[PDB]
Amino acid sequence: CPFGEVFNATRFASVYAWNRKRISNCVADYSVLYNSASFSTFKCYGVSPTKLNDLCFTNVYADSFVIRGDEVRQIAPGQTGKIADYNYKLPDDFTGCVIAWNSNNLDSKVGGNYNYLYRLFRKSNLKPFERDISTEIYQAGSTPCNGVEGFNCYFPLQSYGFQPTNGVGYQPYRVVVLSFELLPATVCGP
Amino acid sequence: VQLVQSGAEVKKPGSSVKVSCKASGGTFSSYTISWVRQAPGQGLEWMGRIIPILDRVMYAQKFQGRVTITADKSTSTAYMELSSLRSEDTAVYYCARRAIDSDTYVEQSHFDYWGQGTLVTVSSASTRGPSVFPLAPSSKSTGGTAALGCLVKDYFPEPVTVSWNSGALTSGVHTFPAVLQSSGLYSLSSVVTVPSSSLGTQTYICNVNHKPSNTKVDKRVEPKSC
Amino acid sequence: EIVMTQSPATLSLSPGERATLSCRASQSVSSYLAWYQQKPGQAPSLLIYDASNRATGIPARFSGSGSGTDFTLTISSLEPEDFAVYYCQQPLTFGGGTKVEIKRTVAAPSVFIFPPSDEQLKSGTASVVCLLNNFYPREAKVQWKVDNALQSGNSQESVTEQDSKDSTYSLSSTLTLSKADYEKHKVYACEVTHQGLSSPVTKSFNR
Ligand SMILES: *[C@@H]1O[C@H](CO)[C@@H](O)[C@H](O)[C@H]1NC(C)=O
Repeated sequence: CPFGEVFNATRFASVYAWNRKRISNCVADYSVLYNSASFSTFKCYGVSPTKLNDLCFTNVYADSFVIRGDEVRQIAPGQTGKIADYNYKLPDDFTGCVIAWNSNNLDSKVGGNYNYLYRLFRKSNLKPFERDISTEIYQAGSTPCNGVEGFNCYFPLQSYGFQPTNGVGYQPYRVVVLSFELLPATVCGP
Repeated sequence: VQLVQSGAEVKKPGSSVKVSCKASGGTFSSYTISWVRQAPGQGLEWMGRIIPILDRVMYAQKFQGRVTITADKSTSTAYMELSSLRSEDTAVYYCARRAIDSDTYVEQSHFDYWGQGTLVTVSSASTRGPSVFPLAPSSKSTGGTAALGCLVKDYFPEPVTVSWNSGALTSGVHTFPAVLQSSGLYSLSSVVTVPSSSLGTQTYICNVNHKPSNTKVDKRVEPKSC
Repeated sequence: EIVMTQSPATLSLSPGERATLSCRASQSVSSYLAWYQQKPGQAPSLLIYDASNRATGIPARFSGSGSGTDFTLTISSLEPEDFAVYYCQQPLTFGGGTKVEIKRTVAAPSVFIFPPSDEQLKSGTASVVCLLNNFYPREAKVQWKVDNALQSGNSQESVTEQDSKDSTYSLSSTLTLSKADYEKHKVYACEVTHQGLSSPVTKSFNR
């Protein structure tokens, strides 16, 4: 299974436009993941990481994006926040694994890496596994926006000002969410 | 909850000016800072507004390309920079704050606090103290009432303050607003109507102060003879 | 940009009367409107915000109304301190402003003229000042005549604010010439035209 193409990718996506790789018709060796000393987050829900290499699944999904350090907690079932409500929402019955690691050496630029964005304004909360890439001006007040940024009329996305000297809570973290479908199994452990 | 601005400036035509506005601690977390200017004898003109908590700034159409508004959260100070100054940019520049919700980012339209203002004079003239000349009372200045005054001529920049008898004489005093002459220097007049019987018994002295040049001049206006 | 039109430009009323000030918009500002008062030498002070809400400490005689594009500022009974300039404000622009001045009986100006001082003549410049004192209304015309020749380009006017005691105005006109040009002529006259004067009054002096 192409696990390296997700974890060892040169470019990562923003939270609002989180990528997804469907993995099927292969054998997945999870030992390469839970034996690595490179991850700061490794929480599996409804599954054991050790027993993962001896189970079969019909399909497994790999979602990848970039958030800051203090927002990794929101990538978990039953969490609330700007990321969990407006960017990437996990279901309360989530059966999978969440992996993350610090990426300050790659995603932080001197003048601030303004390429990584997150959605700050939205009229409703996201459904589990829903993605919104809209760029419509958010009407925070009583006057229409007409597609122009202005008074109480905001562009819905806000840029992470990722600087390498920021605090660890404000530093970029590359996150890979693994979801195992429990629905004919096409992926299995060794 | 205070807004203290930088001192008055005199800038040459074509140069740039940067006016500062220091706010009380915590203002940049629940308030936005706008810049409003007012030319002498004219109305208020909104230029732009900065939102510190979102690193977002918007400018008026007339001021796009010439104004850059910044906010330094480290020192709790906001800045405004006007690029290519000329005569109609001579105005009193105010910094004003509006409330914004730190969780919904909803901003109010009304200003709840203003600064003291910063006078920016765009001119190629240099600082010059005033020349005080007497306006002597005579027949052309008089039934029982006489008119005398002082002419505060050729000074730059504004402002000037004029008093009579070191503040003792207040009644009948008219200090006219200044005018900008063709030379680029201002001229002012301050007149006072007094009884004609006191022209020989009362002494009248006008006190002029021009702080931009540190000039304190007092002039005794005496009656004229045929 | 939404243009905010304030009407009228000037209001002449008496203390104790009701003042109604209009602010109109070219596009709807919803309820995002505020009314400000500015006295001479002071910063603007907020009176009404969100179209109809009175600010803290503002007397109850100030009231605001309107929505969208039509708004009205109402002073139920004018106090002597309410005579100033009033601005309406949208999220982006201010209004042109409305001046509220005190109505008064017509008063003719006391015209005085001042020949230049000998100290200024030593400097090489001559300035003649024409003084119009305590008149109403504010509109007045001052014509400078040198040897019965109308002067233009070498005079400047200035009007004081309305007096807080008699509610009149005063005007100062200064005619400036060089010492050489001042001695090429003899008669220097100041012609004043006002409503209180049946005929234009001339104050003159021979050099
Ligand atoms: C990424 O690369 C490192 C070294 O090149 C390797 O040890 C690691 O297993 C790779 N990650 C994956 C998911 O294959």
